[PDB]
Amino acid sequence: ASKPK
Amino acid sequence: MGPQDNSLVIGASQEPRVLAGDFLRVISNQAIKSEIEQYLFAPFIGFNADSQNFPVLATEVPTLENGRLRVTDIGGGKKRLEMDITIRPDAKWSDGRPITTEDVAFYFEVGKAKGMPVLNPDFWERVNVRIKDARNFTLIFEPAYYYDTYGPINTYAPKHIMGPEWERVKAAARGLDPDKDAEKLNELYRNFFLKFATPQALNRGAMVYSGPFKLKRWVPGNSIEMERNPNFPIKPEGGESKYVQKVVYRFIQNTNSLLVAVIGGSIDATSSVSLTFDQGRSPQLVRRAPGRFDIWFVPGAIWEHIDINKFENCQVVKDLGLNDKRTRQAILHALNREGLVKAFFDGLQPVAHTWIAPVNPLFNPNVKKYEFDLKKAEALLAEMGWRKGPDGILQRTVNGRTVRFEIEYVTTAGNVVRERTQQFFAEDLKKIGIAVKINNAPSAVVFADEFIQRASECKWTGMFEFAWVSNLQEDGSLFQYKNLNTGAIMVPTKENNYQGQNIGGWRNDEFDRLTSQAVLEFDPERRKQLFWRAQEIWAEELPALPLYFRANPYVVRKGLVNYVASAYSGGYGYPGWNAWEIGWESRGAVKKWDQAKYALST
Repeated sequence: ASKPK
Repeated sequence: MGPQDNSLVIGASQEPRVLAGDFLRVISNQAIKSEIEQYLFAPFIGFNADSQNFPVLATEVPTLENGRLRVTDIGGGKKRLEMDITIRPDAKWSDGRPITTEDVAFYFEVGKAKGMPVLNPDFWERVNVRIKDARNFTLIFEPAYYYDTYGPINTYAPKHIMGPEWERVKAAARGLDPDKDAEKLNELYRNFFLKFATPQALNRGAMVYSGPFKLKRWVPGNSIEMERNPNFPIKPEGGESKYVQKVVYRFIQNTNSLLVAVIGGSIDATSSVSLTFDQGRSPQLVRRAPGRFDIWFVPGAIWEHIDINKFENCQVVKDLGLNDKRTRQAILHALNREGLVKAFFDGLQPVAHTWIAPVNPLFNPNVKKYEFDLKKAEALLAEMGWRKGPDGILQRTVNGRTVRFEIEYVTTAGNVVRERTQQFFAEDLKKIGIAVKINNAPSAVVFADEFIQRASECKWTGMFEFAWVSNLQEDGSLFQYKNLNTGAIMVPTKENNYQGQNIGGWRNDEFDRLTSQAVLEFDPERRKQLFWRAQEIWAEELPALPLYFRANPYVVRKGLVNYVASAYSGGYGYPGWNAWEIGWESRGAVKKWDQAKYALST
């Protein structure tokens, strides 16, 4: 699950 | 001030919306939240800067060699993977209670709950757990994917703290149908995590911690202060007293203001979510570094891109034709990406044409590229009926209604390079008749589930720019409609209980077939071949607009050791994965890692 920034 | 009181001040430009209790990351999956949580929650198996699994709260890394890993053939070229983990006898929560397999069983029960808005429904369909005793358990993956042994492995939550409320939540959930009562069910589960994840709740002691640090206080909008957790069992060389006893994250939303604070000297180190590439090499910072700080640039799987709402149930989407690949191709041809990276970063952060960063061997450098060409953009849009209105903006008729090509463009407010990017692109888009309506907000707002995971409810209706930070567990799930091995739908909507991360609503059956097979391919080359074909299709359809691949700049005060990051350290490529050994050399902290070998030259 890629993470947002 | 650092070695003085033996503390560590970390600067960040984004703040977690919630913290600690949102252990499945369904409310917020912000990179900053995950980074901070490394200090507060430790995994059973970690992933170090050398890209190796290593034991943290577990006794040892499971392997075929020590019999902790067992792979069995279940037919058709598919496998069952069993992974035996033993929790250390001294693994303890910050309140003194032991970390046991009951905490593991609890984690699994919550993740398995029907209608839980999980980020990865595929994982939750094929992974299970078997409990042997209070400290021995086995994770079962069937079918097994090529990345299942990739750390970190953190599958537990504090049952003695959250369990009682969970039982009440489960009882209430029995009266709700995941289909007809999706909205109410989602609210029920969100509220469960919120009771243990807001500032006031946490400040009143709602949670306990398993990492090298525990929460002291969260001053929302300003800082998160943590103190040493004496119950954490891994002691750094020389004793924990020689390492930092307090860690404080300071939040400054405007990146230029954060840059000024960093130059000033009161911040010991920067977060993976802080300054942008251009700021890291700006003269005002570089010229103030001598004898004070070291500046490093670490490449990672950080993909700056623009998501596009393609949900046909939102009339705005159909009006603008965002569901037609020609529209997306037209927009990309109007984005002068090469000009942008050259001017903004001297080309050091390259234009991206796919979603997988070069640091990952699956990266395909041969996919279709969309060069900057306003003529091509104009031709594509004209083919779809658009004609300039008297204000210079394209217009056309849809369902008998006159529509104008004014598209929403959302990004993180305060991130100066992104605000500049919007302006830069807007100037060219206007030349071909596309107007941009800027609608920015803080990371804590745009990355909260109710915004980012609600495009199907038309919460955001056009372009949404941000970056995905990825680990090595690449499955293309960001763009799968459904994983064919588990049947799990990855597009979050009321119909699937808001699960998944395909936030723009793309569906390509061939892409799903290729990626679903690829994750089952244990041969690196065949796996790459399948992912390369998937990327070719992806590039033709442009479900999202790729912008550029990033490298994180880190500013670290001289004297601070072991605050090191790599492309995939801690899984996602950030510092803090070894938080128990970060300290000041003048305090006796022993250097064990060096940033140079993991960063770009010089």
